[PDB]
Amino acid sequence: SFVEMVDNLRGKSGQGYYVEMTVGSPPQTLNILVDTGSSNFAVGAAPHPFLHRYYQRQLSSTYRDLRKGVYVPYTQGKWEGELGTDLVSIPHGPNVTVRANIAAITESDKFFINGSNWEGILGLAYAEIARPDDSLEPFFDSLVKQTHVPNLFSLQLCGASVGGSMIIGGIDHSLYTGSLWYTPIRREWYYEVIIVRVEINGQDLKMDCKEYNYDKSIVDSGTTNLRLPKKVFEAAVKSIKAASSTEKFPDGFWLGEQLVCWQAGTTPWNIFPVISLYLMGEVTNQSFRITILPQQYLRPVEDSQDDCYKFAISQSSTGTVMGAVIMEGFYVVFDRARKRIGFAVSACHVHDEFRTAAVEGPFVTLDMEDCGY
Ligand SMILES: CCCc1cc(CNC[C@@H](O)[C@@H]2C[C@H](C)CCCCCCOCC(=O)N(C)[C@@H](C)C(=O)N2)n[nH]1
Repeated sequence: SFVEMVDNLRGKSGQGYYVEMTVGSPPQTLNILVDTGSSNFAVGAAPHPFLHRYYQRQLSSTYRDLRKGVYVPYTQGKWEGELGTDLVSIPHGPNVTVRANIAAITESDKFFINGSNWEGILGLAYAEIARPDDSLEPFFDSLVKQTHVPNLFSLQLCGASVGGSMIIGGIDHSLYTGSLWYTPIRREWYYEVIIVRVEINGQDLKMDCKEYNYDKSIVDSGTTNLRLPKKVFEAAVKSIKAASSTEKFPDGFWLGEQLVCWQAGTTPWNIFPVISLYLMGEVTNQSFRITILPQQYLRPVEDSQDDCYKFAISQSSTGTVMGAVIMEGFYVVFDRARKRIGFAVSACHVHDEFRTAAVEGPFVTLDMEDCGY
């Protein structure tokens, strides 16, 4: 039944993926960013320079005011607003209508993006990280309780402006090739996973695997970059520098600040390494790996005809984040019902002429529990 939802995501590179929703009676139409790294459903509800439209509570007969305040500070950007409920639908989703919590955003700082074309956010993680506290039932929890939609969804994010699919309630088998590989959701707050091994161009980073998950590892469609803990970031960048030392880059390129540009079609893909992340498997001493190409972590940006890119691996102090750059080209199943996350090569996967992004296993990996922090 899922063909209806295929290709229901749009977006600009670096600006997230959104799906179309309606809120209120009569339905008000809004483009809503899909974020697996937060748990609040919130929409613009007041004029803003960057908003093309917004939720108008006064015009919805089914709007109910909860008369509680709310704010969410993300890793970057934040908003505050008023809690309420209203009827919500997803036109290119399941044919259902749910009464859901909505945060009507009244003030924001570094949240809305100039010309981004979305006006709100759909936090698909668990109640445990919802603001103001875990009693605000997240949207997807409301969907499963009030309807027959099965308790899972999948994300196919495609690279470059960009599009993809969010299959709500199941898995669409025409969206991926090969097998799905599953990793346990370590704890139901973020979508937390355990990275057990890291390789760059086949060479093991040889760190205590706890460093990869310090203090957590999450799968986050609302973050653009692969973000790494300080110690792991340094090892990775030192390794990517040595692999690409045939050319010289400003020390501000490795910090994500400056671009790098090449004459179009002359991007030296072969001098940047592939990165392999090994994730804990479903059986004892078993793992699998995802391999990332430079076409994923060198994110294309707008300028000439030179091809320009920003380095989309950045340093973190709140753990590893497998952002949109990692998820591009994979089909990712958020199997909440079975507390696991599946990866497979997407139908829109990233490959150059000599290397290919992959999802391969099984691997044997010893002492995987020691990798949790
Ligand atoms: C109450 C939860 C608190 C909590 C969750 C997280 C982890 N998950 C973070 C994501 O929810 C947000 C979501 C975004 C703010 C949504 C708007 C921007 C969309 C694309 C822009 O991409 C830039 C980027 O990568 N941003 C901004 C990240 C650093 C970032 O903060 N992303 N930390 N804290």
